[PDB]
Amino acid sequence: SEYFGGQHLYQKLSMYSKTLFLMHNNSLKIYLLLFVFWILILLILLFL
Amino acid sequence: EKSLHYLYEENEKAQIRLLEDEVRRKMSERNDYQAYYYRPSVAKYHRISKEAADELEALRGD
Amino acid sequence: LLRSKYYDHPDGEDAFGKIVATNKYAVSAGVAWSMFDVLTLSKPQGYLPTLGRFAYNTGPLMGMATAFTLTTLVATNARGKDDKINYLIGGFAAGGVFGAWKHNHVAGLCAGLFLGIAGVIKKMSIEQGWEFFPNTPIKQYGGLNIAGNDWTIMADPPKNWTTE
Amino acid sequence: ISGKTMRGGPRVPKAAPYPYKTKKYSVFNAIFDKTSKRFDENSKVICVEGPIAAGKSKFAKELAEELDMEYYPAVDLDLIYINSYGYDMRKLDPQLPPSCRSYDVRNFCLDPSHDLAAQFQIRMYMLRYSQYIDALQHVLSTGQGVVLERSPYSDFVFMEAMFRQGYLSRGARSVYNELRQNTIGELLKPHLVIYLDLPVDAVKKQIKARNVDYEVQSKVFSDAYLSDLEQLYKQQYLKDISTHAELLIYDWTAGGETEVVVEDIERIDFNQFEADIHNKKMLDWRFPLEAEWCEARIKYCHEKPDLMNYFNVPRFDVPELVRSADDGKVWRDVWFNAPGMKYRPGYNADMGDEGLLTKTKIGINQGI
Amino acid sequence: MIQLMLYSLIITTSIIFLNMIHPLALGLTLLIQTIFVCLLTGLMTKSFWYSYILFLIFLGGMLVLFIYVTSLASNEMFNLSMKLTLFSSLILIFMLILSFIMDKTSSSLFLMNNDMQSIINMNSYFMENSLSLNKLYNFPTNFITILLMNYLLITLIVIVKITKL
Amino acid sequence: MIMILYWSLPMILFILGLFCFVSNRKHLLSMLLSLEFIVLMLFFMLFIYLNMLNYESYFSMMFLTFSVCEGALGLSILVSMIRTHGNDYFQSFSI
Amino acid sequence: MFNNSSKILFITIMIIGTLITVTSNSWLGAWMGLEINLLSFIPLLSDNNNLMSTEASLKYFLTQVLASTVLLFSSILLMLKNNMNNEINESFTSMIIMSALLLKSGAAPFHFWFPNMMEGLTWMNALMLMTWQKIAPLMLISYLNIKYLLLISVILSVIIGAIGGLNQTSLRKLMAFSSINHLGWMLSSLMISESIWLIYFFFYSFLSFVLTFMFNIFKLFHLNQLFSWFVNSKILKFTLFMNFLSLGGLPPFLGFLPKWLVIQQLTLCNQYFMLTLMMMSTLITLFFYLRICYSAFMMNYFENNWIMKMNMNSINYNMYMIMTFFSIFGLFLISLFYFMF
Amino acid sequence: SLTPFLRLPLTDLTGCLINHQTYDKCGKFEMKMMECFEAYGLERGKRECADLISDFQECVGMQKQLMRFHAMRNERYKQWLKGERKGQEFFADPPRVDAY
Amino acid sequence: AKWYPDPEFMKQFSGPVMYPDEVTSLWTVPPWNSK
Ligand SMILES: Nc1nc2c(ncn2[C@H]2C[C@H](O)[C@@H](COP(=O)(O)OP(=O)(O)OP(=O)(O)O)O2)c(=O)[nH]1
Repeated sequence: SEYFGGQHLYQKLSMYSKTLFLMHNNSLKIYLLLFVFWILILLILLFL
Repeated sequence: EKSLHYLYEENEKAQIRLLEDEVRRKMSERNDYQAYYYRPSVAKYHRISKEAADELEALRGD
Repeated sequence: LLRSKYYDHPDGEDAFGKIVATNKYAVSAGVAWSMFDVLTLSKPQGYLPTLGRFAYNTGPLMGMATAFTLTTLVATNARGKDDKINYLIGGFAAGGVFGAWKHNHVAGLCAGLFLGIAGVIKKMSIEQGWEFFPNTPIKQYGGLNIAGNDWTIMADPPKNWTTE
Repeated sequence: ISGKTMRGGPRVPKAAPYPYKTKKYSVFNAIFDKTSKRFDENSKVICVEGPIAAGKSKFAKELAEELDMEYYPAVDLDLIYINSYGYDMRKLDPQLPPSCRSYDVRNFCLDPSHDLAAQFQIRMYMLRYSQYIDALQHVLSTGQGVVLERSPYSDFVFMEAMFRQGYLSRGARSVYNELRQNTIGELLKPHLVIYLDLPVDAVKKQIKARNVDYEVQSKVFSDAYLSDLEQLYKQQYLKDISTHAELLIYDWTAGGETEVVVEDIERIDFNQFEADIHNKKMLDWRFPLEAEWCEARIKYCHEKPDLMNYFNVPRFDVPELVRSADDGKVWRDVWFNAPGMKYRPGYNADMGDEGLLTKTKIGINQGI
Repeated sequence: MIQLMLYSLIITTSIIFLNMIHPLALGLTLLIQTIFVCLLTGLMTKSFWYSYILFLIFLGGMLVLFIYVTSLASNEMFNLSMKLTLFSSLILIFMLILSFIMDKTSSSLFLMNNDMQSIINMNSYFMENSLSLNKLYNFPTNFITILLMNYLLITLIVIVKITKL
Repeated sequence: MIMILYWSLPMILFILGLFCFVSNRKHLLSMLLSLEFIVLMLFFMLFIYLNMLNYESYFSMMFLTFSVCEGALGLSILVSMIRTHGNDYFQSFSI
Repeated sequence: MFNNSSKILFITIMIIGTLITVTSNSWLGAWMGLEINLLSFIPLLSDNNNLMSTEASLKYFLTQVLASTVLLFSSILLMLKNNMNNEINESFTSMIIMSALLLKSGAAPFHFWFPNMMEGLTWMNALMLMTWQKIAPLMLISYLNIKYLLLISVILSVIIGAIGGLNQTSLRKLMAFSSINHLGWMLSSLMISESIWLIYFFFYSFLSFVLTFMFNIFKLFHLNQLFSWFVNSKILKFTLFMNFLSLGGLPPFLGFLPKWLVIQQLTLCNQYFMLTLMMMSTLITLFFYLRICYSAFMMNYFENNWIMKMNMNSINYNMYMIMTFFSIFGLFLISLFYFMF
Repeated sequence: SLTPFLRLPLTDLTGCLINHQTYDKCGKFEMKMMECFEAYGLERGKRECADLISDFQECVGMQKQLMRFHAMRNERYKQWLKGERKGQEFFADPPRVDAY
Repeated sequence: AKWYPDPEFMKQFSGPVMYPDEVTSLWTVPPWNSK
């Protein structure tokens, strides 16, 4: 029950929160680069 | 009779709620009426700029 | 061919359009997750392990997609019934394939239960006729007194249009 | 700084004294009332430091009455244990649990090895830090300089002095160092520091000459504790404060003369440190604009609750500074049901207050 | 033709701007890009007022801050490479001969000059740089340039506060 | 088409300046200089737009004022770290 | 944040620039107001006592000018394609406009600057950042009619903003992650109404003022710092911490009302799956709200005993206790309200 | 043109900044669109007023005229490359220098 | 009323993050005055 329940839900949410803190430990240039790619696919499709 | 009156009031409120939901759906489908679901686009600034450009034709001179 | 949808034809009618549609959704999801993957967590260096991480994060999703579609077509064409438990079998198969990439047996079934639930809910949406993300029939652009809210100092010149 | 003898009379203020204990000083008060218009040569902060038996209250009193400044006395723990209504909270000691009872410097003099002593020194810092800002509010708002018997810059000397004798653990040193690193960077360093030098034996001689009943028959003031503090002054605190404040060593082994040190203060030129902008001496008082002066006055006359809320460090790893929850509950039920502190000060009707039905005046920088 | 020459020069200066890393060298690439941008915006317009305005504001007015900061940032000199100069010259001669073998009528811009307009156009004969600049100093668009001068004073007030002087 | 032959080059050089703005192989001064490169390309594209209309080219010194105030703001942000982060913060490859 | 009158000047000019942004009838005057708002929000978010505030202002400058130039480039591209400000059939240039607005607002594909900047600020510039600086981009998002970008942003905001706040024990980053989740409820309300968004934004703003005033007066920046916070009566600390349960969306307090109006309007607009995706991903927000509420819901704690007086501001805490009353007893005013209809 | 959310005094200056109303080849077309946006509003004006929208965009955007010009120039070059048109008759009789 | 939060309970809130990993265990807490 706690597996497929509250304890394993808390463990999976703690693991998902721990693995998302590694996304936020990077420099600003990586996230701005991700925005620049999202502009880049949005302009490639404007050609097509 | 108190329950009969309260049921009549709640039933009439249900019909008016259904009817205003239908009226609001038909208003948002067409954007016809000027109360809800209407974006007021005004050309007041365009008419002001056209009146100013017509006024500066008289000012052109020496 | 590449613009084919999943539901332009009934279940069991064509295989290739369903494979292309579900696989292109898997490729889009894998590319969208892999672009946020290799720049943020476990960042690789060089051209080869970056493409290796892209394949490792995209191709298993393609395998889940084509396995779900193939066992859905097998369960549909094995009998005459077209019902939600074929989507349940397909979700169980996709969860079992995902498990193999995980290498955990528990992960594969645990995934198959949720994917079968998603499959029977989507088949309920197909049967009943509603949409997950419909267009809004009501969109309040503003509240009441929307014409009397013009607090502007500039005087309005007379308009060039009438209602007569 | 000019004394009263050479000036021939009392000093004159350059502006009206602001009622800083009654009226607040926000930015809307800082628009009209400027603060650099009332500053002169007698607007310095002087700290008279020394050993524990040197005469510093009498010397600071005659320096305040000679240089026309205000004497701020040394802090003692009667300021907490006696409220605004005059009731003593040392009479609540049988009602309080023994881990949360009163601990004044008298209890330190007989029992220095108690667990409350590591709290006690921190409490002393919370009375020096609360006094210096109350000194700074007298400097920035009225223009009159202040003189202090004790300063919060010199309170760490007593902390390591109780550490070296063994009265503090390593965790007490860690939490006091964390509190000091959290708080000491928010208050301006003094202009001038006087160290009344005494040898270790003359301190003991003045201690037995004073004949205070807890200084005598106490094992705290041994030949190691006094030597540790007089060494620790001259090689940590004086060396730290000499980068900013002027440092005056006076041989106070005799009775000490007052006119010679006023003469020594008066020959110090205070304008030569303002020539260099990046000079280390008097850096904290170098405000080039009136807006920075008003910001500095706002920081201590209006943001004193911020600097008092900077003491909110959590450190639960020490067992002798954590008040247990049942003891904290009965401490609240005893302390806050006292006649003095049932309500906020000025609003307690049990101890003779009237007109509470139409009274909505809270007060400025009042402890709740 | 000369519009295509400015296209080629802007492409070459942009790819060498992408290639180089020394900060004063990027500042020099910006100051030599601003001249070509000024001329190329002068090719579409009726008269060269806004190219002059962009010149005084951007190059002679603003980029001198960038040149000063990048000059005091870097102690070292430029490491000139003949490979990058040869590659820039090769792509420049390739793009000029590509403009030679291309029809310039289809590649010309559709924006009208002062002489590309009609002869019967009354407004073009009046005064050079008159009707375009008119809306700066007329009702009701004068509030924007009053707000711009106020914005520049407020910008100076911001800059004095953030540098801490 | 019209986009391929006209105003295609400011888009390409704008994306090149955007990629120079966000690349991890550059530094903060290179970010600011590439930022003013995309300011120049924005002026180019805005002037191509504003010259389809005849007498609305006066907006070109409004965007110029705002972007030049942006550039001076960025320089004054960047050199305000001289007294705090030292003179070696200009070579920082990451933020 | 009122140490100088120049900061009051910057506050009124950032108010003026935001009002220029949200009232512009063209896509370029909105950019003009965005630059005015940026110029007046650079000196706030910068101070001499805090070292991290200068590099946080550098992060804010690079994030906003990256977003503003893409917003300008795509608006000029829209004007080059069709010369009116509106668009008949929606295309990719509106997608670039909306993505440049989402970098300004802080939606979850582009939100990674937001808590990383929030890790080094004060509690008043944070109050300006999550409340007033969300006015200028979100009011321009309502002019576009693409659905899937808003769908992806709402879904990613409510999962990423709720999960990512669990690991954070700093109060500023936790409030930034909670504001990212409350951002997604505002964009989900923007697809169905332009008035229910104002309802949710005004009361979310109200909850932001009353909750960030608790951490600004008493100078709280940590979860462990809440346990050492000394309140003279523990009933008052228990009562003051009900704003977390209020903002989490619990029925007796206020803060259930705007979320409930969003639920009422979304179900009437036949959008059920996205509502379920948000409300299964708002329980985590109440979980890290209740992790704050560990420090007040129990009635006795192992307090540090050196501090025995509660020090506080007078005017700010006088303004605080009015808004704390309406944060938990404000559902009695639903009979007086008429702005839902 | 965009409908602003709020109608404050601060839209009075921004609104007149860009507009074809100042003398232009076809601002009289734009006025015929703009008053139409006063009649049906912004959202019904996208559907009920689509004929007047395309004329203004055709005039100032210059889309189909430039596309027709590029169709007439690429077909001439295709006829040159395919051998149908060659020599001194590749280009026609040029216009006079003051014709346009 | 018999169990109250011990310092063992507030030990888990004293880290730089709520759930430490091998990367964030070597981190330090920010200063308590946030400057
Ligand atoms: N533990 C501890 N004891 C302190 C501290 N400050 C002062 N004391 C104690 C040590 C001595 O018993 C006594 C110090 O005496 P004072 O410095 O008040 O000087 P005293 O009043 O003797 O002479 P004076 O007023 O200067 O003429 O108080 C402190 O921070 N911690």
